Amino acid sequence: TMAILERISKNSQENIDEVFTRLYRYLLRPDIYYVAYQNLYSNKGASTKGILDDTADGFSEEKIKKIIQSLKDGTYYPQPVRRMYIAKKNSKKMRPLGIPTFTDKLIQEAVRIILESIYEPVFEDVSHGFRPQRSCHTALKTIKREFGGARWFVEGDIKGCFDNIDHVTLIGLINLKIKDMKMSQLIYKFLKAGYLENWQYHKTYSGTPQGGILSPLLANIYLHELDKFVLQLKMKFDRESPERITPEKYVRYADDFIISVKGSKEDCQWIKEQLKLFIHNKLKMELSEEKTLITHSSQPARFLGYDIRVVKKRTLNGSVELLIPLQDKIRQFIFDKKIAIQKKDSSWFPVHRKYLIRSTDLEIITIYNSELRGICNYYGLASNFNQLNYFAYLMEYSCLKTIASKHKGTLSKTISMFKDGSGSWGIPYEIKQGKQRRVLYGYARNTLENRLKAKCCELCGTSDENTSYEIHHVNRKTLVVCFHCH
RNA sequence: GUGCGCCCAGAUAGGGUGUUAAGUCAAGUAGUUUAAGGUACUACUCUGUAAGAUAACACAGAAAACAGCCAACCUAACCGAAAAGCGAAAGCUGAUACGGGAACAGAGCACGGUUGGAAAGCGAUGAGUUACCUAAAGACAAUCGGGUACGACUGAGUCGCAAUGUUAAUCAGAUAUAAGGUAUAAGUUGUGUUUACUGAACGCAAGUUUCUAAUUUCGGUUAUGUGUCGAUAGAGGAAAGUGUCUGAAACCUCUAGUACAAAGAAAGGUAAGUUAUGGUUGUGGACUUAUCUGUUAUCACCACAUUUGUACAAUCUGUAGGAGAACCUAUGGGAACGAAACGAAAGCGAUGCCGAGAAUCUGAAUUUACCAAGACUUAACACUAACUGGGGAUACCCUAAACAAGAAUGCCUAAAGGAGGAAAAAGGCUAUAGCACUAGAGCUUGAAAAUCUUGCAAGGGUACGGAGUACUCGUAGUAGUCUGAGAAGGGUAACGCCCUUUACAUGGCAAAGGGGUACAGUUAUUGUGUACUAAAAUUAAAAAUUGAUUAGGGAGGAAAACCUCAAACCAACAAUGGCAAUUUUAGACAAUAACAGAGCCGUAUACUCCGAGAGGGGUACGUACGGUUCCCGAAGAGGGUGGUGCAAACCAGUCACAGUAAUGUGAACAAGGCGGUACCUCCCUACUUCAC
RNA sequence: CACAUCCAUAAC
Repeated sequence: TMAILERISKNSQENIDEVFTRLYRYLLRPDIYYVAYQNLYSNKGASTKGILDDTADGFSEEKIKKIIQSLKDGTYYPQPVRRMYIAKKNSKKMRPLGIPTFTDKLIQEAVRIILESIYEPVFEDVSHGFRPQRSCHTALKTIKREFGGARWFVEGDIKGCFDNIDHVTLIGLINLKIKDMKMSQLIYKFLKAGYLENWQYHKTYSGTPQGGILSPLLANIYLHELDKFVLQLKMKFDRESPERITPEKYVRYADDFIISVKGSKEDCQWIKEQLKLFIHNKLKMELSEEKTLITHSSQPARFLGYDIRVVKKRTLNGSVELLIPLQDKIRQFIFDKKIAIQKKDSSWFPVHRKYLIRSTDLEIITIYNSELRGICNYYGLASNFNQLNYFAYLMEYSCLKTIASKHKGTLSKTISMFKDGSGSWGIPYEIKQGKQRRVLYGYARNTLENRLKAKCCELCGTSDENTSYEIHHVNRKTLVVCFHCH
């Protein structure tokens, strides 16, 4: 099993208490050891962790490596590292994985002790964010609507954790709170096994086939720990700056950073000097365009997707700070898949998209319901409500045009209703496509309901056509409903 | 596998286009010239003149024959099923009855013939089931108070617009390579639109098209619409403009929806460009310009919707730059300062092609000036088609014929007489238990009527959609001095293409589909070279050595500062070194199996639509020929064959008993034959759809 | 500042 790590972080040769911290962690310290015995030990399965859903398959424990685990094995486990990066549809945050390997999943149970030992009470919010919660999007809508009296903002340029890696600092920082000063040598012997293969002398990391889920877990600890020594200058900087204008905050992410409470430009000279010496000494990487060239102030630039306001667009400002969606994130992902075409002439129009005749009938609508449902997790709160209504005009006609193009105009008619709507009535008689008219968290979720909500099953949020349902049963005995996901 | 769809001949079986000799009908009604001609002229009737109701009077216009859109209706063509025939069935063929009936594509084979004057759509909505404010601060009283075009919805009534295309002429010439719009392409991949390419045939070549565009209330606000906040214009402003009650001198509706001046400044319709645009043509509906005659008199009064010009400031309006949200320079509301989409695309230019009101003018013209195909019929000539008429190879399925190969007979008395004396297996003729195999059994019978595999003879259906070459069968006869050129070739063009010369006969297209034998080129399975040479980066980078350098243990359990038990090893920051791989610099390789079609340019030759023309977009890349990159298709369901389980049933001594034999029989998933089901697939084939 | 959304028929 994994009983070797349990006898390392508990003792730690505290005398002289090591770990982090050592002034406000005494009663809440043994609470982690109680969980690391019946939960992440684990059973051990069989039923533990796996790539398929969550529950793994059956093994001989597990199957033979866990039998002889205290005697290293393997030594030193090569496993090459190849270039791999997964791009998401929203929020430019590279979350790569790795080559699926049964040995890779055995390390996930060992790194959880490191994460739980820092998450309380030091590390806050797993995967970016600032305030500690239980999700990922709960710290991107409430924190931005708090402070912000001196307006302005700071964007980002390069990354600073994935590209230029100091290698030694990445390992030389975690051992300061886990590795013991005396009798400690079975920790960092398996972290240097991920030697990258790209005709260059480097090691860790650029993949990572050695650890798919292990990469996002260690990337947040290396970036948050280095900011602890920086707090001595940011807390002493917001003295006369917030009280200069009134009367009439440093949120971190994955690759970019923002700086709130500024003013004036004479005080911003220390931003490109105090923060530059910390990166050149620790991270050892030259900054790009001085980082990040203050535009001062309001300008439709590109930054993640939440343009902090300090047609289409709509300039809305006042006393508090809100969020306005910019137009740079909607002019890239659309043209790469040929969803809408600008000019041409007129303005915005769908068609078709590609291809004309493909798949069947249920597989076409599922693609549109899989790309529009995830927008609520990101663009679920925005002051520019009129912009979300214009974007729905390019999706209500694009999903239906692909269906009518499969049957062309040499067959019969189609059966549909009104999805505006409620509904569901109105049976139009058409052959081709078209006939007539086919704050807090918050209210932006209703925008997705006006598109395709239920026609007319009402079960989860998707809807198809009356000429594509499969006759089946539930197990008001039966009802002609859809059957694809459940 | 989009009905037919290939190649080579022709000219009403059934039909179309173009060029002529001719005939017939029509011009609202007369006259003149004149003619079975014709919108010119004169008189007259009627209609349009609402570019703002109507009258008087000048211009544009009056029919008919066709093409073509549609509704209601006979039957032949096509089909799931008739009937009647055929090796009695693998399948084909409709003089009929019952059924969609311009057949679902008419755009290259017409369906035809009457009546009727109208249908789908796009704007206006008649009837029903039914949703929200109320001019006043709110609620209630369904008090038709006020309704019910902001309608949702069931389902369609009644009016405009698809409901006319064509309907030709008083002459000629000049500004005529005029003012500027179709050609001169597809497709693949480099990507900051950089000039990237093969067997590009076209270049030069940089930033183009286009929108945020009008400010003393399109102020804070979309391509549309509704509602309410602030600056001001405050008449109403708790006994409500139906009925009643209860709180603030402050918030709702409405109103100065530009300070103003000058010329159009209202409902429709017609004739040309943009709008409907995603990859294109085109039939419909909304906005600009222009048009929808002169003149007299009751008829023009009016708050608006816009353009141009002028003045000023705010709503914190753009770029560079600057700056305490309540600001600060230049510029003046994109003054090329940003951004997105565009990947030899926009502009420009050479060459080539085309000629509309005959822009603008010179001679006009003259018995009121002089024009010969709009439509139908008939005759003749040139030319063409997926139509008609000839022609039937390579692979499968099924059946007939006591043709044949792979097998001929069961007992008793005891080799012979005898089952020619008695009867039962085996075969065959019915019903039927049963999934099949096997029949129980009367009779026939003790070699007979199709048990199977397969050959010969013969027949039906289908492969009658282009992939790079070289060919074997049906073949140089049915179109043979051709439309792919015969021999040599002149020039140009990528191959085609054009011109000239020319053998009177197996010179040439040697008429298509579909296979096989070798080989570029791709997908998939398996297999294979794994220093043929030097060098660079090195993947394995784990090991020994390169260090006299910092901190290091190897089973488990338990609070923080630790407490109990059993009892030297090793790592990193890195270097060198041969060994096996790849890339760069330099002198991956086989076998086997299958092969598909979205286009584009141009010659020759057939239809439809748009435009006055160059042409483009479709019709199987339109059907051939030639060139040519891009690009290696799928699902479902039968007829065969092969591999591999479970369950159930029957029949012979397959096992046992009685018995002359056949049979009976507890007992066959201790299975001999055989089949259903489950069932991953191989192979073959338009079996039926989809990708065009 | 807030809520609801408008373009068909036909030919591959």
